[PDB]
Amino acid sequence: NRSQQKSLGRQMKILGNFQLLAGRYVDALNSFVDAITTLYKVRDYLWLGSALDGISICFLLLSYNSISIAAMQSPRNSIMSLSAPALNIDVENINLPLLIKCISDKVLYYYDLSLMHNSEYAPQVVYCEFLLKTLTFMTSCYKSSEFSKDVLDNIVKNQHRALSDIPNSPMFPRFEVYFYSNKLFELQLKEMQVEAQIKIYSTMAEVYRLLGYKR
Amino acid sequence: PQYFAIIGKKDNPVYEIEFTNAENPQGFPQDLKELNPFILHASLDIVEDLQWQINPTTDNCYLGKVDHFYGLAITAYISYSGMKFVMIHGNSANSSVVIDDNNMRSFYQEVHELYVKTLMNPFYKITDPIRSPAFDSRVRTLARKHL
Amino acid sequence: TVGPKQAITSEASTTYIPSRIYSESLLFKRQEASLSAMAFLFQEMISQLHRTCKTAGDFETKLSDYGHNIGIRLLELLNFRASVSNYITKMRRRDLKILDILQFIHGTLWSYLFNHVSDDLVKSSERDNEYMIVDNFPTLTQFIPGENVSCEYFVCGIIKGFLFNAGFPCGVTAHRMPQGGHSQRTVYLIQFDRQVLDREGLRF
Repeated sequence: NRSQQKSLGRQMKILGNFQLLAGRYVDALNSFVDAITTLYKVRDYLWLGSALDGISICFLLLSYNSISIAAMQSPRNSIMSLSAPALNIDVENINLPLLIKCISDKVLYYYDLSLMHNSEYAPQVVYCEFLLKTLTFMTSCYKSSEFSKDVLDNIVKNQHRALSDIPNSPMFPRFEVYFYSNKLFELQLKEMQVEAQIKIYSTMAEVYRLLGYKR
Repeated sequence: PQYFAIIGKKDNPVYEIEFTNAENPQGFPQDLKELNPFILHASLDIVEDLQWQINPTTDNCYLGKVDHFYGLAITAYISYSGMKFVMIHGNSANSSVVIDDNNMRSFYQEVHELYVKTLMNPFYKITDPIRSPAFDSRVRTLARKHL
Repeated sequence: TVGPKQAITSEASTTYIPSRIYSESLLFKRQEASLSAMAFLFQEMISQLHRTCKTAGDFETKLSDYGHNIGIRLLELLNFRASVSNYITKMRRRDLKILDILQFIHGTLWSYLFNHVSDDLVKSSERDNEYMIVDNFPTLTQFIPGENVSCEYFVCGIIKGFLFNAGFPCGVTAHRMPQGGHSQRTVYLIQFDRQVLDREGLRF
């Protein structure tokens, strides 16, 4: 059927997005080698990552389910990783705004808050597709739930968003709403690997110490 | 069942009581020994945050349920001298507290009256525990009549 | 034996009613006493502290601690009776600026301690965090020669005890500025600290 070939193309698009985002690593400083399955130029692999992200977002929107919002997160990841260096990706931002307004509702026009709105929308796809088949891969074939990466989603959200609050006069993000978004964080959470729990409670300790919420 | 406390300014309790419905003769299963002092000290942070602000998330002496955390509704009250009247709400299921603000606000008002009656003693200085059985008798009759 | 520092008790709601022992009306009946009796107790206070203290400074701090132990009582009683019991009441503002607790003092505290309202209340032009509370005639200490000011600290020992327990820590001193026909006028000045000011520096 067209569903199987479309799902295989979506899986290859997500693999292309992850590989091409991983291709533009370590800033390509003097990377003039043979470059097998890579470009290894000044900004080529970031642009190819943006094109693969646009194609993956188009394929995931056409296939309208946990793999859908991974490319929506990866578009903001590509925008931020290119914005660590110089970046002017307004065309990819307009494509992401068009796809996100077609599927979701954006309703935002602020600098560096569109990524947070995209991540908050991107949690809702996994939240909707939770009531489905529990196992879909083979690396988690004997797992328990998709909660094991659902916690990594909002912790990488909190890590990328809590550093934006650095001053206290023009606070772009107000303490109360991210404290109450850490309020509904505390799910079931009992049985999990101990390294995961010591790292995730260390991140909650880090954000509370940086917030001043000492107790 | 509900855990009730009155906490000083230097983070110390002057009163603490736990009262339950008589159907559950033992109350708060396993939360009572460990969880309930710690989440109260956690809520002291956000009550300390909302004490100085003007427009809340009128009249600043009462305030609503301040957080919701493992299905427990935690309700606060701030006196004039800075004492904090944090009292939590437990159940096996979720609990509604805002419907009891016709009644629980009055409960905080006359236990504030009882605390003013305690404070007017010149022998009783602050940072002292309220070691009076008469106070217990009034607060459990108020717990009975404002259930 | 109800509340120790050791545990918490668990007793069921909707049980039996326990015994009735002690109760009292919180609202004031209107009671009056002569000025001479309170003046006699006031000079006995100053006489005992003159007896058992060496120098002026710790005498002043002991008198300020005497005033402090009325002020930390008096705050909740006056705010609860200005928000008035078993009668259905509605709580007050619980004010949190600096410029309205001084208004609360000059309105209600001085008209509660005395028959008359406090006279004037102005800021300081030369510096912020300095606030002037002034009367024209001190009815605590009108019976001592005017060249001593330390016996005037008791009432400002109230004011620091009214302020530090209300959430604004500060420090007070008192001087006598002989202005006009009033020979004794008794300025009390209130020195705050920086750590409150930047707090209301944070609140726009």
